Amino acid sequence: VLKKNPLKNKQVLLRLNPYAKVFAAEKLGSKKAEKTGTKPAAVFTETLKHD
Amino acid sequence: AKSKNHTAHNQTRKAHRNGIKKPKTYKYPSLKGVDPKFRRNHKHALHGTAKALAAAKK
Amino acid sequence: PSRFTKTRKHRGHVSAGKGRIGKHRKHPGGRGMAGGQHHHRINMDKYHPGYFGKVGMRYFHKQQAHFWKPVLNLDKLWTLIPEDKRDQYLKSASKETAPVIDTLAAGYGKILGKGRIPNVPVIVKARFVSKLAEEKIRAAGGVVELIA
Amino acid sequence: AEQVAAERAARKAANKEKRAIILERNAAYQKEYETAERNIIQAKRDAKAAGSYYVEAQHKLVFVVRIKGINKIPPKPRKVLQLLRLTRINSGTFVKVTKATLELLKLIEPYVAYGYPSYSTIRQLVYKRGFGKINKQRVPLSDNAIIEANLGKYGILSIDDLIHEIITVGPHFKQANNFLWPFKLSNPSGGWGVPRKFKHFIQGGSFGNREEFINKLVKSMN
Amino acid sequence: GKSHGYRSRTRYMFQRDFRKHGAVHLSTYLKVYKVGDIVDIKANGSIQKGMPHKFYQGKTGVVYNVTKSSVGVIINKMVGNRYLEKRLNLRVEHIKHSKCRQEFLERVKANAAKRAEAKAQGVAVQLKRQPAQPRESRIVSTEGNVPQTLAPVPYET
Amino acid sequence: GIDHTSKQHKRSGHRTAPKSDNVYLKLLVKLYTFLARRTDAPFNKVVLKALFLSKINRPPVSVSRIARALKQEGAANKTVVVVGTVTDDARIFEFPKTTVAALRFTAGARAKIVKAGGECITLDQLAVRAPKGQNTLILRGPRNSREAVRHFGMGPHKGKAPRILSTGRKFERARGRRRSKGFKV
Amino acid sequence: AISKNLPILKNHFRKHWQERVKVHFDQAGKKVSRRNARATRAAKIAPRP
RNA sequence: AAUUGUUGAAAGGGAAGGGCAUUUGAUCA
RNA sequence: AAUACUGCCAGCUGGGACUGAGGACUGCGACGUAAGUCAAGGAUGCUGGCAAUGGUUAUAUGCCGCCCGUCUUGAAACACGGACCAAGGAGUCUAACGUCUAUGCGAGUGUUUGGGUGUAAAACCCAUACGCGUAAUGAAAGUGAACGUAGGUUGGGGCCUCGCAAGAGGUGCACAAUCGACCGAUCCUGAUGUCUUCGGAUGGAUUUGAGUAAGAGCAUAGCUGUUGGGACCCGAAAGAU
RNA sequence: AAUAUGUAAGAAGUCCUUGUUACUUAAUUGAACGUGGACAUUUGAAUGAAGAGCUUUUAGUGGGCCAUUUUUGGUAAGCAG
RNA sequence: CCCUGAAAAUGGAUGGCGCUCAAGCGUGUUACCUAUACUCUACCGUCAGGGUUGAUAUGAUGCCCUGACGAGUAGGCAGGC
Repeated sequence: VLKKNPLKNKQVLLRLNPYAKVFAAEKLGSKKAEKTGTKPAAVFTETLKHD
Repeated sequence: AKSKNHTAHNQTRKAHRNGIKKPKTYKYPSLKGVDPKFRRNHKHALHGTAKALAAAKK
Repeated sequence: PSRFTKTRKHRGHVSAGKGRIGKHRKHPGGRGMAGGQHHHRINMDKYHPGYFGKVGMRYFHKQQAHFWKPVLNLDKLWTLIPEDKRDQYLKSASKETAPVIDTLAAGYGKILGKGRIPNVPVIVKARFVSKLAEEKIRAAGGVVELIA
Repeated sequence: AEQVAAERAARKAANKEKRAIILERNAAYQKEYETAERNIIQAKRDAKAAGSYYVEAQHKLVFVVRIKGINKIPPKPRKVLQLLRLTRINSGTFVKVTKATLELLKLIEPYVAYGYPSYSTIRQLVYKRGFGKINKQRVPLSDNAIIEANLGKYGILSIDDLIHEIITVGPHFKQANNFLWPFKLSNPSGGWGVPRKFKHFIQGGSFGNREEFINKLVKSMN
Repeated sequence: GKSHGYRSRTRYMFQRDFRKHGAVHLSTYLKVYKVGDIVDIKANGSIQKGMPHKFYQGKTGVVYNVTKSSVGVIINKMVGNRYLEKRLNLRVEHIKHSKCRQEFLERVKANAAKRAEAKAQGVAVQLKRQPAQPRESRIVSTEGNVPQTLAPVPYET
Repeated sequence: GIDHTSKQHKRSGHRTAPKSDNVYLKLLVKLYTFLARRTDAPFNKVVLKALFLSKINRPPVSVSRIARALKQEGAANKTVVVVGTVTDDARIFEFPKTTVAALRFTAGARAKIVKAGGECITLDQLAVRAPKGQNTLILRGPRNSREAVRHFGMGPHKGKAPRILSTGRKFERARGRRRSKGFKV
Repeated sequence: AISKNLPILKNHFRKHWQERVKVHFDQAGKKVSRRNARATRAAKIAPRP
């Protein structure tokens, strides 16, 4: 009879997607990626400032 | 008193408001207009093959 | 009629359902069949062809009395005899006795060929007969008769 | 007439099985999304660090929103705009990208705006304004039961599979879009941000190609 | 007055192509002509017997009739708001074979062969044709191709 | 404004129950729509649709047509049913035993069928005997055999029986039908 | 005057027939008058038929 | 009813008349 | 390292405005081990005041609003008619009809020309003729529709069988076109016979019909439209006796 | 050139074998119609489809104008075309 | 940019008042107001897809569910006073 909007109603969003509980528990919306450091080649740096 | 002579405005809209479709294709086309001898032998061939089919399969 | 007509429903409308650009004046195209070759020739040509001209003879004093010649195809040939005897004569097929059919008493003067009577004798008495009809009656075993 | 208890238990078991299947499918899908984004980021970083340049493939998605009304429209562009289920001012539809569809949008382009969206915007739009077309009826998508009963032939049973097929075009995209009714949605919350709507993005207007800028707009547009 | 004839406003239509004047080369006459074959029409001004009208120029139709030296072509005409067929006869000159039917034939032959050799195993036959899909990812290496700066040229009189 | 691609609030183009106020026909229609709604066989639906046809859309079926239909193999043990009228044909003398159901039966046709050994039943008897329509066969009369079907389609080079009240000489046989007096059609 | 596909009719109503149209509104009256005349004659003719 | 006289009420800086909504006055279940 | 910018959170929370439709339960879910509970297919609980809210009209206030009907691409016009009120006032009827619809009968259909009867212009009953259809084609003389399961092929709803279903096989009315068969006219060839010029069997047509190929028509009523009538109403300058 | 425009993108299809003809070929050499048999996931490029096709009837209409672009007559025109 | 070029008849028009680091001119960036424009909700009507003789219980042309739409001269059809 009435349309209930998800992402504002907890029960309707949980019913629509069972992953709501696991997503909230694991906090998958804020994930820290692996700290990998790669240095660009000298050619890229030279061509970035090439005038 | 002058008057309009010819005008093509709204003719396209007028004709196009009713859906214009390709002519309904028929699996057996009309044979009118062909060479007469082709008909004169086609009728005999059809009669012969029909009688052969009737004799073979009943 | 007056209640079911749409003139009552047309009340209020200025033109009464007949157009405002062109008012319902008198006959604009003429009276009756005004014009058949000048402006109404299109309708006389593509809808009513054959109206203008002489086609044939000049037959004076046409009397519809010598021309009485109906059609009695053999399919509706057993409808003349009464119902009570139709079945009993259908079952009884013999040449010693034959059923007399007077189509003239029924009002038909000519027998026409169509219907495929079964193989039973039959006697008919007609003013006129057809070749294929004659063959069809004579095939079963009967024969038509000519009277005047 | 004691079968009511048995059928209720059977329905509960079937539901639970379906929800477990949906949960594991969603876990697999989100693993795919995170692996794909990490892989593309690492590929870009490796190309940068290796003294090379990474060429990004043309995006396999596009979102078209009508901005032009129904008045003063020529025949051909009017009909091709309506051909993509764009019959309403401020309406949206999903189109896959191919030369036919590229020229289709190019002819349409004068009168609409388009861009390549991300996953979050599709998720939010489908969750909020998800409407479907079952037997030409506008049935809102509030339960997965109807979509799993009607899309069982193609293997789609939850909206998450529909979202995955939308973002990742596959063998079951055409009828998935056919299910999705064109979305009718209100005017932007923060406005178009441009005084003259009927200007190209190069000319400084909302109309035209938006690339990834369509995400923020559709967030405010919806 | 007014001029709307059988060959009105055809100054450049029924005109022989440059360096193609004279008699017609003897290869179009020996082509075998059948019924039900897709084919087009192009008029030739060399012979003044049986030319197609201006509308029929450049039109394609199906052959239904064969005669000593003539063909019968079905041509759809646009008048009013209805598609209507029209039977017309031209000489064997102004009738050119169409390659679209040949393309369809070779495509269906190749498709049948591919379907046979695929159903021999049954693995991803992919019978349908695909349009121009977007290009995939690519890697560009600047080895010997270092980019150089581009600047607009100043206006030159 | 919305760019509509077709007509709005257009009727389906199909009739919904005869305009006739026949309470018997109304009750029979009600029974058959109940049958169509609460069953799955297409028989109820086609009977519902053919029940709506008018008097010119329900041409009469002669007993000769029924006999010809019964000549086909595997149809002898079939309940012949026709929507409309059943009329006796004087060109048929032999009639095999069968069971015919129709709206109304002609006195002559009914007498012929009962003499041949067959029985006459109405629509409700057929419904109560074969609710799903088992071993049945449905006919429709010749719709394009009327005196007016030949009249439509008038035009040149078509010859579709123009509208003349009387038939005879000088009656649409002059110029317009003969080449000797000008053009032909 | 001239119209679409309707049959050709010739209605011979063009003279002053307003004053000439006659309607037999007295059918029953004439029937009873003839019956009364027959009865009176029968009572008058004697047993002659 | 058109027109007019009286009684009672209301309004009136070169028109009156109506719609959107309300105050005030009178009246009303 | 931090910060700017962009995007994400199925992260939390504060404030304000509109809505309360549905009416015993049925469905999808959460919390809760488990009872039971819930923000889960549309609002309930408590409390306060009165027994004024609200409807109509007049004025006032802020905004908007040109005079009705017709002609016209264009009307409010410096285009036309209107001072007001009351009474009358304009697509009706007949004859023959077309499409559609309803009813009755049905290869037949139509009592009411007339007769009998009658509670009396009411109603009931009735024989023969007659109109239309069941046969059409030719100017006419005239002739006149099954080689067949009333033909072959296709699409065909429905029905029957097999098949868990889906699908497969058979029959397939009506309809759609095409190829065929027969009938009338025209062009032809010409079998026995013979009042030597009659007779027209058999076989064909790039010819032709408003034909047959298991009849469908008749009577009445109703909307609409056409013809004739004064013909939706009113209006001429004229002509005759 | 651009724009505009026609055709085709399949079961009314493709393939194998062979029955008829008074057409035709020196000739079972060709053509039309056929019988039997093989090819349903992806039935043969994308999108869409308050479904598509067909028949009858008739009201009103047959004085147009304006706007971007192309363009005729005219110097131009709220000019004409 | 501004000015001379640049003169028409009742008294008048960036609407006027007025405006000079403008309230004039070009461009750039946010905020603000609205249409019978878009979204949601309530009601009316039309259309379409459906359910409801297992009843006493009637109007199955009755009742109920879902969704879409609602402008308009001449004119057509339907429902009513």
